[PDB]
Amino acid sequence: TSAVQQKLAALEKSSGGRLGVALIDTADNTQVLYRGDERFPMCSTSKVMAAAAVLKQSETQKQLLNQPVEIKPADLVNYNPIAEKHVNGTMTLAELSAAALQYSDNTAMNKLIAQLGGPGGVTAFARAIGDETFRLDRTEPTLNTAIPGDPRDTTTPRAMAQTLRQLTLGHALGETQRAQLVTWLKGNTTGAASIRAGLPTSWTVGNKTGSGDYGTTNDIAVIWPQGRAPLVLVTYFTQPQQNAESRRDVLASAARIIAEGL
Ligand SMILES: O=C(Nc1cccc(-c2nnn[nH]2)c1)c1cc(-n2cccn2)cc(C(F)(F)F)c1
Repeated sequence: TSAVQQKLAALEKSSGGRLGVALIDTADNTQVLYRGDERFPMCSTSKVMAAAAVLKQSETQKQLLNQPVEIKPADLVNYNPIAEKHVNGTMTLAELSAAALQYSDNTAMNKLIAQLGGPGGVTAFARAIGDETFRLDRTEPTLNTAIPGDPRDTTTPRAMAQTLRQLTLGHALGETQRAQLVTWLKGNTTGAASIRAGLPTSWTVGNKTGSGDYGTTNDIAVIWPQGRAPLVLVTYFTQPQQNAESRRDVLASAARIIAEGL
């Protein structure tokens, strides 16, 4: 009868899907895990790894984030809220990074993938920082197919929580780059209804959402409570029916339950 872990199990049961959670409380350096070693489709939470990888490149190419990149009609895919505003024009890698992270723009993600030499270049960065679980296999939008059992484009909650920590609290990146990632995450505009909706209003949050087929609804966050050691929280959720609707409420409830236990 584990404290937080039951409640999470009951939430899962109530939802009819599969929930995965990983919290890293950087006070104790304690951890709470629910299906923490199971694989989940990452969907757009993978945008953090791709942006982080371009930042890592920027450390030796100190002019890279300002490099103009052409946005061409053929580049546009299924959800391009920022990039469609610059078709037949250019956007910089900093603007593409913010577009990908703060509006979840898929054409922006693909430009980050291209800059890293394909999906294998995103996976490469993950390995370079000790993440042996993350794998990116496809570009946008097919990486969101979220097919049950499919290992493509998956990670585990434990692995992603550990990596989000190193990227945002640790030193997988250069301080200038880490601070830049933190700033990007904090001004994310998506996921008001996800993790953020389940946390005390007083806490500062940087997060990245994802969604896909099979009602896949994901959120990953680093959380600064006031007067307290920051937290890192991963909440992944996916459902048995291809036609399933999003359940952002499940992610808020998981977060609320985690925040109770603290
Ligand atoms: O591309 C997609 N979704 C997307 C695009 C941009 C941002 C976000 C996002 N950001 N934050 N939360 N969601 C999500 C997407 C979605 C679906 N799908 C089918 C049913 C429900 N969904 C399928 C596919 C695929 F068939 F090609 F695989 C792609």
